[PDB]
Amino acid sequence: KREHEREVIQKAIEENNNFIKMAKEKLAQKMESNKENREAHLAAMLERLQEKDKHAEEVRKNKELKE
Amino acid sequence: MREIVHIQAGQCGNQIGAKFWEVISDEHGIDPTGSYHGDSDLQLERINVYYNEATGNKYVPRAILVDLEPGTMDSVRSGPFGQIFRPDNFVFGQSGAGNNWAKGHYTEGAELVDSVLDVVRKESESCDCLQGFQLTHSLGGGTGSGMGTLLISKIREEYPDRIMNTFSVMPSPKVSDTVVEPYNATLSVHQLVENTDETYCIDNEALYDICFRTLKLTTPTYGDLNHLVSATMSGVTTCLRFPGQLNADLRKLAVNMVPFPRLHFFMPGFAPLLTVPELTQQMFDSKNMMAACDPRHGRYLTVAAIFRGRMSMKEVDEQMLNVQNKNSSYFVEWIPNNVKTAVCDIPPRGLKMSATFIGNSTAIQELFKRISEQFTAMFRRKAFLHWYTGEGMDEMEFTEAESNMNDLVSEYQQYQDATAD
Amino acid sequence: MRECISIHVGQAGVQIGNACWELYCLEHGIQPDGQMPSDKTIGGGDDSFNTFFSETGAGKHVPRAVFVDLEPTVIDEVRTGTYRQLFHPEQLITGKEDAANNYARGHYTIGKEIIDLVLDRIRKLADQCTGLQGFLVFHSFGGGTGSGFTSLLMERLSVDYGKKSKLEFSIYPAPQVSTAVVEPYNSILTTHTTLEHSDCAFMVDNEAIYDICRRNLDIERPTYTNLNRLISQIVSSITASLRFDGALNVDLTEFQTNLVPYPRIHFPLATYAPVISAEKAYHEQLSVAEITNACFEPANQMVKCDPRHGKYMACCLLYRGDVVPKDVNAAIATIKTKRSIQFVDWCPTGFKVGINYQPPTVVPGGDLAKVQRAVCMLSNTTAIAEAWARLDHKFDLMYAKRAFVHWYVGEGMEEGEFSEAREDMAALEKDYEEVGVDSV
Ligand SMILES: Nc1nc2c(ncn2[C@@H]2O[C@H](COP(=O)(O)OP(=O)(O)OP(=O)(O)O)[C@@H](O)[C@H]2O)c(=O)[nH]1
Ligand SMILES: Nc1nc2c(ncn2[C@@H]2O[C@H](COP(=O)(O)OP(=O)(O)O)[C@@H](O)[C@H]2O)c(=O)[nH]1
Ligand SMILES: CCOc1ccc(C2=Nn3c(nnc3-c3ccccc3OC)SC2)cc1
Ligand SMILES: [Ca+2]
Ligand SMILES: [Mg+2]
Ligand SMILES: [Mg+2]
Repeated sequence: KREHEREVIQKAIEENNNFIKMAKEKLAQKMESNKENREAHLAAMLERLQEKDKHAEEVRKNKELKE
Repeated sequence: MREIVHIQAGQCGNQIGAKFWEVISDEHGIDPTGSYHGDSDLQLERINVYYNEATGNKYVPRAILVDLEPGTMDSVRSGPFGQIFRPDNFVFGQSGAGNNWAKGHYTEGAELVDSVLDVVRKESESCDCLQGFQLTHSLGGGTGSGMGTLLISKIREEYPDRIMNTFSVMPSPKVSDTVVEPYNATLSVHQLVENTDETYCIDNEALYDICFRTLKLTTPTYGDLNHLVSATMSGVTTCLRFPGQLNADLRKLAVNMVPFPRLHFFMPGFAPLLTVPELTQQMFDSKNMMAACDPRHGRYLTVAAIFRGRMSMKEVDEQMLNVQNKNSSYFVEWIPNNVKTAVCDIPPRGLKMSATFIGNSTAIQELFKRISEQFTAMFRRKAFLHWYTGEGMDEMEFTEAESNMNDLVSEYQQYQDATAD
Repeated sequence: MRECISIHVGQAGVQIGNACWELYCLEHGIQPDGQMPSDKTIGGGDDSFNTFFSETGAGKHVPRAVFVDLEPTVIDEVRTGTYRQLFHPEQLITGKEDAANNYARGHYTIGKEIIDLVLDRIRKLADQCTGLQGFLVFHSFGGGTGSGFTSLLMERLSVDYGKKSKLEFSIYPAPQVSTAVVEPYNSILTTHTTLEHSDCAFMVDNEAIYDICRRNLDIERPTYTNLNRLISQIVSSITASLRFDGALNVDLTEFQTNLVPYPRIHFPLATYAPVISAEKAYHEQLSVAEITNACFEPANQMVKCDPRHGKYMACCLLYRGDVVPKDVNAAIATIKTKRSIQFVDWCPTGFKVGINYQPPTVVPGGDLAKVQRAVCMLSNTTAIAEAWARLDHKFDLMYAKRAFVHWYVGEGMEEGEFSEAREDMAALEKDYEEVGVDSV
């Protein structure tokens, strides 16, 4: 029964620590996922704007070829 | 601490912008010299939203005047409240746009856009917490339409996480300057859907009818139309300039009024042009809309309204819930509690009590169908295309602008015919 | 010993905290400067009021709490409020930009900048305690900060303090006073995330409180001041077992032992009595038997639902003021024969009663009347599932068309987070049905 009392208290600590472990990983997952996603949306949005600049350069160029 | 950088562009954009600063200066107790002589402390609690506090307790309006000709901006300086603006924020050109969208967006405006941005950055580094940018311009012109949409795209490159607000002025045959106006409008809308978070549709056809039919004006000048625009803009930013139970900013407005990123065009409304139920019924009336669109021809997505002046808080809450129950067919079911309303204790100048309206109705498609009809009426015969093609453009860009706007209408039609079950 | 560190997140939690701590100072006798003449022990002590109030060398009794908001316009009022000297500047944390009613901005975007700062302020309060008992989080279900930053905070607290008890005082949204649309979005998301990190959560329907102040206080349009001062009374009665002592006083954690049969079932149904105006209280003594019957009335509950249409799993009564067990035992016997009280077959039907002898206190100028006795009922019923039902319905209406979702996606979240949150909420409602079904 002595070795049983050791098993119970040790198991409680193992479960408690596992709860902290899993929670930290679940949190770091969302925080990393949300970071990459938000950066992607900004990267995509800026790219569409840089395409307007390239398009704007061709318009002024196309007019230059008419002068 | 929540600052908002104001920009005005074009002949129309500068005049409707000038009137905006004149009205709100009265509601905050600000003389043309730039000093304060009010009576309430509710005028200086959120004064740093549109004004910068300089030396000598001066409140300089955070506004940037942009144009391609001195003609309009000279009138602002010599007119009332003209000495209150920052002299370095006056960025004007000499060549002009000639009511051409091509010159404003690609040719002329691109030569002056960089000089404007330098002023923008200077007014953004002095912000404790920059909200976003509000732009007042016209879509039936050249500078306001071309360079206006040009500035927006350039701004989002440096400020992508900031909210872009606009007070676009829709052109109309009733108040028409040229014939190439539907072209400039379509090419502008094509940009607005992509680079704006919220846009106020100030239709001139709606403004003309109000002054003509209701206000009884046989010859409605531009001054009469702007008086309705001034009161409209004064209302929609009341909660932004005056403190209350609601902490309001541009983003939070965009979050709650825009269920879909493309459908961000609203329908302004003001009343009057008296009790609470009367003021309420006149606010949802089709004659008191600043956009030529009958709200009963479509359905509402998101609705917001302000009630200024001393009135019963209980009565207002009753009337708003009364207009919903008697008109539950004109509101989508898949958006619960899509009607919000706050009350301001400070009324506008010369009114006991007023009411400003903002609606994201699906009936706004009528405004786009009208412009698209005028657009395709001239584009099918290739009329007046030498103005745009001569600046380096092609028929492909016009096709995209038409196609994108036609898709927008179908999107408004989709969520209108959409049900719950 | 056995201290409880309170936490107030967002405009809701802060303004509610302003009413709660003001009420605490009135019940214990603490001046707005922090001085407490009744307290003779200078520097500290092991008294009952040392659980919520720490002591200094100047005799200033400082609350064990941290106010946090992503925008300062709310807490700035506390910094210059009447009780401005009561708090230390390192307890009032503010940002520069709110979440704009967005869960993603509160949990990820804006929150990440201040979350490490907040914990460090929480840690400092923890290191001053002889033996921490748990935390108290005051927030709203729908506010971008009250839902976003709270969920971010609860996750961190579970890591930095292990399985230490963390109780919620959430604010269930209501159309009559709904600040902004997308309330159900933020509500479902914060309920899904905090669910496994919260040991017990007391919900408060704003509409339920709004209806009481119109009915019991005769107020046409009750303000937040009118609501928060009422909520504070509930919070006061709950923590009355922690802030006071007595021979008939029973610790809250002993009640919590009965209120939580399953880890997921930690949403009690609070009910306060009596709520009455001063005009109606004049020349009308409300006996113990009368305020008890008010507890089993749907119109006086903090969350709008029908307990008669559900089953009880636990029922507690926390009396305060001049109340004797003789009247309580006589009252309960009467109610048990005139009410629709139906327990499940896997738990006792007996009521647990706690009595605190310190008489209730009202805020000077408040609409509540100074009564001799009061009672707060914490009953764990399956009928509280009706609250999730009305909320999930409104959620499913907007997500069926993906409305307002792009504001969440654009800040970093995915549609997967939405779909996962809803399927968990659907699982919660199912669990409330499973516990109601009779055994085999
Ligand atoms: N009962 C009660 N509820 C409140 C109070 N203040 C805010 N709320 C609730 O809070 C919700 C909105 O969140 P707020 O607390 O106002 O602010 P927030 O939580 O920080 O959210 P953000 O605007 O994103 O920063 C509303 O739906 C209200 O129901 C209050 O004083 N009393
Ligand atoms: N309400 C209002 N509309 C105007 C005003 N000036 C021009 N407009 C509208 O704007 C269109 C012409 O735009 P314009 O001012 O020439 O643009 P710009 O040349 O780029 O400055 C016309 O269709 C008018 O209806 C004004 O002062 N007030
Ligand atoms: C339909 C969904 O529900 C809503 C929830 C919140 C709002 C906010 N209002 N708001 C803001 N800035 N200007 C405004 C406004 C503009 C026009 C009229 C009335 C206004 O409100 C006083 S911030 C948020 C609006 C609607
Ligand atoms: Ca002491
Ligand atoms: Mg012109
Ligand atoms: Mg807030």
